[PDB]
Amino acid sequence: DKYDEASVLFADIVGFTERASSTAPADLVRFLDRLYSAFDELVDQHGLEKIEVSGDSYMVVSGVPRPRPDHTQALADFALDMTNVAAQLKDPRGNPVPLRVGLATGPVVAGVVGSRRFRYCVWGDAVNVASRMESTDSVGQIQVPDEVYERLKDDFVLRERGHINVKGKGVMRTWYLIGRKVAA
Repeated sequence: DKYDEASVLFADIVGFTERASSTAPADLVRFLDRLYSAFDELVDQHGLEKIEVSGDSYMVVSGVPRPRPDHTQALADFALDMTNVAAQLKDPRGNPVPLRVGLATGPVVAGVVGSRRFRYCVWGDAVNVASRMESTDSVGQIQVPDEVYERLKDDFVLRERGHINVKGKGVMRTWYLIGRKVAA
């Protein structure tokens, strides 16, 4: 188990049988599941692996066993394909893209609990603050914090958002949104 520092990504769609659908066993909850089935296949690129998942939530940490200096930049470009890929599939059945993505970085510790329960999990200060970014997101874009905003090395475009309302942190902080990666 290690402590150090790592970046974490959190993702979840609000358009998962909650809008105005009647709920059907056929076609429904199968085309959306086919989208997420394309994300795990596209995983093979860098040091990334799926950790925790209760229901329809999807979160990936960069704190994999083998850590790289550019762990913050590994998810920064990965979040650009999260929206790009989930945009080609439209026909048949017209569905919008209300996908909400939230980023965060900081101290991350490995779980791995012996006996009593078969699980590896992931916990830390960063993992806790990566969820609130998702739950409280407008339009349907990626929400980046100040921490990740400091790790860009003049290679990423970020736009200021502002402040909202929080209960966990208490004091609100300036948030940003990643548009595209700077490539000369």
